[PDB]
Amino acid sequence: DYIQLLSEIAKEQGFNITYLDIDELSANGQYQCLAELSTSPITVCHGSGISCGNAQSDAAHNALQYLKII
Amino acid sequence: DYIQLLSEIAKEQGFNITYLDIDELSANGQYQCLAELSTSPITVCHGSGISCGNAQSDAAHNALQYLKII
Repeated sequence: DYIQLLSEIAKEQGFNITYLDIDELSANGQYQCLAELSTSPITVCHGSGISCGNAQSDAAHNALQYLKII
Repeated sequence: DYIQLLSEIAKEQGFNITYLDIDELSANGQYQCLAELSTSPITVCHGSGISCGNAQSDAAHNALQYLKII
């Protein structure tokens, strides 16, 4: 998965990623995921969670894609 | 009107958010929006939608969600 790609780079660069599902109201299922970058400034990326683990992939893909564009 | 609601609460607390939507990409795939806090410490929020307007709604809605999780 995309998370595996970031994790490999994280250990080499000494980075840390915090993935969390739903803000707090998981009972109603928001169908979204949120990731927070601990090493760099606090940045929050949103996941879609349209599939089994699409949310995690969308957040990692968005970060990697964003870095490429800049 | 998620954006309109955010505008009212933001002014009530004196908080402001600078939205920067990338003109790149096309409606074919999905739009993207970057939310950066200027009065608040530097944090960039990634949002997305299927058509021009949906991404703005998710990006704006995520701001309220980040308060619940943090």
